[PDB]
Amino acid sequence: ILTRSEAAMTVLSGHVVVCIFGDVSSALIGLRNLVMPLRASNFHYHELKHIVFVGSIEYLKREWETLHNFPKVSILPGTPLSRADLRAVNINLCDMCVILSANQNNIDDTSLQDKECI
Amino acid sequence: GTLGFFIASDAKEVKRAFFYCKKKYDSTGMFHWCAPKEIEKVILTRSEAAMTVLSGHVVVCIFGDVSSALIGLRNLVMPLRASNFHYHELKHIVFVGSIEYLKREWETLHNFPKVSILPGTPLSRADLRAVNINLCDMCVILSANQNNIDDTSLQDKECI
Amino acid sequence: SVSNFLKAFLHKARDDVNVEIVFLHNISPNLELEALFKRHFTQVEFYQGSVLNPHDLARVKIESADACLILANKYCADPDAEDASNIMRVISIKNYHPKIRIITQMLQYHNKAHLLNI
Amino acid sequence: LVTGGATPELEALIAEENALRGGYSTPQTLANRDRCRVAQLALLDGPFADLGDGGCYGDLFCKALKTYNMLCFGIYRLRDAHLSTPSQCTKRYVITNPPYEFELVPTDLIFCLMQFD
Repeated sequence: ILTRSEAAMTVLSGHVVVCIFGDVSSALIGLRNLVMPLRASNFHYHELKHIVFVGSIEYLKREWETLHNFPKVSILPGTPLSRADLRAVNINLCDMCVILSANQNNIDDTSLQDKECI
Repeated sequence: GTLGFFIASDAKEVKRAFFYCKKKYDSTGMFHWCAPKEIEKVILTRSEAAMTVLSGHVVVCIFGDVSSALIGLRNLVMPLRASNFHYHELKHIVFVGSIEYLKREWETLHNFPKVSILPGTPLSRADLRAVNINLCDMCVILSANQNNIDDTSLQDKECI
Repeated sequence: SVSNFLKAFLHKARDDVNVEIVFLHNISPNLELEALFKRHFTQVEFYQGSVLNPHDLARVKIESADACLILANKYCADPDAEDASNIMRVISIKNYHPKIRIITQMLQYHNKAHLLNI
Repeated sequence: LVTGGATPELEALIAEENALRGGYSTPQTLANRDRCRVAQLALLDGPFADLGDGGCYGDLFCKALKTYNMLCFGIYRLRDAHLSTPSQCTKRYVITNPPYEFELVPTDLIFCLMQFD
């Protein structure tokens, strides 16, 4: 886990950032099968990218309970809609930014659907 | 440079100009700042609130609870904490109201100087006496349940 | 509530004081209530309106009324809400006409001091 | 006029930081401290007391601007000072941009924009 200053001090180039909108109530996405294809044995350890999960810390904790067996993984609490968090994690110096919403089936209205992601 | 902002009955008098030419502060320093306080540090019991002498201050009575919308108290005190006001000229702010609502709002107010919190309903006159309501420059009545209430009769009961 | 008030007020064994009874509410009544109204049709009638509106008070002639009776919803969540509602009704009636006696029901004690504030 | 200064840099910092943060004091910061202020001054007592019963308000703002450039945009008048019977009603009402011909009463509160401070 990192803070704003800690993330800013660390250098992150050509990595992967996953901005997740979720909380305790939100259902478990199951990010293990997302990091697993990236952690393939046919990739040299230097070629492995760095996966930084930006979002609420309780959801990322209940997912880390299974994610803890993967190298090059970092966490960052805070709202993905904050410029400071994205600048700290070097959003420009990333190979991919993945926007994910845990609360995807608990809202009925169409307009309220996919608001935070957009 | 900028347009002359003109006050008049009609724009004719306005167009006459053409017709008749012939760590004390914040990051940017625009407003005062202070180290992040703690709610338990700024909660005052009635006895010490009476002890703390207040004169020429501001008393904000707030009606709310744990389930109520959040009025932006921060932008209420931001003009008060403007940098062009000297530190002695800073009118003291005392939020009198429920502890739950202020707790949900304290996260945006810990970075402001000379701000106090008094748990207790505004309707009790003892609390108003404790904050020296007669010595305040202004008492602001605000309700956070303006939207949960829908009936006309149930609207604005607390404020009145 | 109206049935109990009608039964207690319109006591048969009570000497005829010859007093008119007028109602005022924004919800339509029941048919049996109207049946009891026309049983004592000489001294009972009903109306529609809101006590808060001065025009509705002018319709029922408060400046000429002997007294104003206010019943309370004893079966109401947050007694404070209906206590404040009754206080506001008293405020409106007194402001429209300040020389009328008001008898109102109440649920708590400090609301009596609130009433004394008028 | 109301929030106390809408300087772009300020709104940009609010947008990027998503909140307000403390910062050290620099001459640039002190250059953001000299804004014009707004207040209310009494006509009964003060340097303009002699102008207190001088009906023309035109005179009031003319000498205010000549002396110290006090922008007087409105007046605050007792609601019973327009009558003759002395009453205890403290309630005051606001008059926006009074004319020069407008009469004056010493029991008044002036709306003032204090100069750069």
